[PDB]
Amino acid sequence: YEHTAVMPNKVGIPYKALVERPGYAPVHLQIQLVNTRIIPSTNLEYITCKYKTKVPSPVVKCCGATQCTSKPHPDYQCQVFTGVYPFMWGGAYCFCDTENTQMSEAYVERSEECSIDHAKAYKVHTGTVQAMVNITYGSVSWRSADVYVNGETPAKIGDAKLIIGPLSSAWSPFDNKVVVYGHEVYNYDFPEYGTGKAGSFGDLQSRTSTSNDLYANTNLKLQRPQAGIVHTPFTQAPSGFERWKRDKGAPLNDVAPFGCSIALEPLRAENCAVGSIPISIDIPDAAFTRISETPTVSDLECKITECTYASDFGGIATVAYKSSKAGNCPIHSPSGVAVIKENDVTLAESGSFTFHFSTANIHPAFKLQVCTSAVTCKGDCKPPKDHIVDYPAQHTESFT
Amino acid sequence: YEHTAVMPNKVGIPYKALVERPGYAPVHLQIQLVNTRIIPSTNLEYITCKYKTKVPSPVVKCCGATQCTSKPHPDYQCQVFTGVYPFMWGGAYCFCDTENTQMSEAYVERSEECSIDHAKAYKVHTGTVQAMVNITYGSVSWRSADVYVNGETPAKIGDAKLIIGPLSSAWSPFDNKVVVYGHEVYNYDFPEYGTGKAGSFGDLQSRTSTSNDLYANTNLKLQRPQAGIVHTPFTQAPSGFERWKRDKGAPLNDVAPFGCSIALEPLRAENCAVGSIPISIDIPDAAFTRISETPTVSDLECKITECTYASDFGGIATVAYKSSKAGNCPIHSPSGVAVIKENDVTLAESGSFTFHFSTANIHPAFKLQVCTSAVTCKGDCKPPKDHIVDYPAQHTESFT
Amino acid sequence: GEGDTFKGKLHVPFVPVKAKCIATLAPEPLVEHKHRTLILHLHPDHPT
Repeated sequence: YEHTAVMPNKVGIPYKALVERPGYAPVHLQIQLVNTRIIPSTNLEYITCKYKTKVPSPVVKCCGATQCTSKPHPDYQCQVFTGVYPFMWGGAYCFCDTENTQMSEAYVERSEECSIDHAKAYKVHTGTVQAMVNITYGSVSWRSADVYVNGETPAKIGDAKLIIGPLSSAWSPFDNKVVVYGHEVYNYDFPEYGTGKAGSFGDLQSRTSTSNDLYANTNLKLQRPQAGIVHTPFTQAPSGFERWKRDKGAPLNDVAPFGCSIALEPLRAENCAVGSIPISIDIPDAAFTRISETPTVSDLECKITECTYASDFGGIATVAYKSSKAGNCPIHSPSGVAVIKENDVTLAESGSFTFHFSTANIHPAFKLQVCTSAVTCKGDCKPPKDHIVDYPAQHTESFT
Repeated sequence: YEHTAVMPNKVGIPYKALVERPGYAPVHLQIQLVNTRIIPSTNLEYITCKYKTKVPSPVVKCCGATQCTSKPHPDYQCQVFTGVYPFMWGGAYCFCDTENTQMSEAYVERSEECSIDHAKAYKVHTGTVQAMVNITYGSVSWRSADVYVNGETPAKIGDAKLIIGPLSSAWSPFDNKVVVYGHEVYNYDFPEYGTGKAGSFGDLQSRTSTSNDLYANTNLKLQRPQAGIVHTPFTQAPSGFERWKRDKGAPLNDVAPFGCSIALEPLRAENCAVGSIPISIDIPDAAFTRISETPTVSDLECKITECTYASDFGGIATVAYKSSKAGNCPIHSPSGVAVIKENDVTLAESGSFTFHFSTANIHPAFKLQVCTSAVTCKGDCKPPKDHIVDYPAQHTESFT
Repeated sequence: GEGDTFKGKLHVPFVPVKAKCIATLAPEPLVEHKHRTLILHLHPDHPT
């Protein structure tokens, strides 16, 4: 019952092995993993978005200068201009021609839209892998359940219990530093907190959306007001977040090898096919049947009809059966040379019965486990006509 | 100008460094590390505590058996016993003598004490260390700055600009597995989620205190009531959290080397004195003063009064200054043989002033730099007699 | 009762909390220093 066997780490292809429990009839098994979530641990460094240069109302003293003070606002830029003469719809605003001074100020805050669209930086730890696994055995169920990959945690639905992993490969597609923007993840190297140079990425950085403190190095410098007009013109570098929003590289969900995808989620890289998975399962003894009840099968022989050297189930082979009984009979191929489309077959005395299969080899030489009996299906195959079709399922490519 | 320098990672020591920018008078800088919090990245695994075996009221049928239902409760154990004959304060109450059956059931529930008394498991990543630098340079004499350790985040504190790190040693007292129990942190190896064996640590594991679902492998077992008395005698392993509560090893707070310190916090490791820090600092240009304005102090002479070979400021020495003008001038010994207690000394016209110092060398042959004037205070030192003070105020021992 | 389990969640009157208890304090040790060695005299009243 303690069936321990290693399996490929591939999502679309089941691994229908056959457990040979002594003293009992063999029980067909079938394990397919529909999800291969990585779920790496994350840690937010800072949030980035385009700034807003919020200019306060300027203060104009009609006769006399006024020194400005350094307010604690982030990137609070203040200057005092002199020799002004502001007109403002009701004629000239002050009689003095030289003592009138304007002390404009400006300070940067994160823009209103920063609550919705905002680049997010992260640091990645090792994380914990996870899977959704789909099981059937004997004839008893199509049970499926959510499970961990660490080699200590069991999972149960129905009576069967299993433990899988850990993965043979520690490959994490995410780089050391990653950037998240809405639904696309970029493994961009954000520099550090509080060091973003103006114009480039991270021009404005906040430790969190609610953080009242922030860093904004945007080269904001005030300018003299033009033609005695009451306004606060400021010389400002273009929004750093707007840049790299028009010329961002390819997102990691489009360059990650092994065909992996990400989501607005704990940020797993699902279906990342690499390495192998050491799965182990403890089938419940109730599902077993004593060997003295199942049909034995005798004097059988195998004969293929039309084998196609192809990725899908193109091979068809017929078998002739001298059974002891009527009933079901598990069928499995212990060798990798072929995979069997049909899980199990129904028997009656002296009949002949047909199954579908696929293989990678020009001359398929594989044995058949017809419920505790063997037979060799020798033959030849032919290459298919339609080259590119759907992802392969034969998974046995080797010297030939 | 950009005084790049590596300084040892210690708490109680001034980093008296001179800035010899040509064209202006050299200035001294003092750097001290008040805090050395590490704050490694963490991830909660699960929570353990003593459990409560909540036994519901059993159901007794006076005549006729009752099949039980597999409840979804954690570790729910159900059994039905035959041949029961309960007496309950009014004699017996079932007139049958054999078909009387009691259905008893039990399950494990988190105790109320889990709210305030509960161990915590974590996995540790590298994280990033912070520090509280105290700057005393030129005439500012006071600056409290909290900085990071990455060699990229600047510290534009007041007018001075500072860059610190990255730390030379990645040493972390925390290992991969850490257990937090209220106030003390243990580097115990909790197995994994959902794999706790009964009686050992983590007999029941809960993802969070508010997590409804849990996992409780407690080897719970029911037993038949005896002599016909209505109760649910259940036998189980003693609470695995009570065990190891009296058998926990020495806390990490008292086995961590380098004199680390831990607290109820993001799990920082305060004051782990180890390694050196590549500090690079850009001082403001305003604080510099022209070399041609400071007095010339040539034709000086140095001679010690007494020196002791001690951890304390055991050295007293006098210098025969021969100045031109009168004013303050900072003093420093570039050699690491001795450290000077004084930061700056007022000079009269060819005056003579004392300084205090400490050294680990019996014969200190160290240069003394005094506003661009070198002098060697060759001399001898004397052995101390007491073996009880705090750790040294000099601690730069070398060959002697 | 075979009928049904009624409602009636009953609050637990004395819940456990984290208060401050008065803990003992061991008698002061006698420090006896030597060369590179710390001889510590002890005489507790209870096992510490």
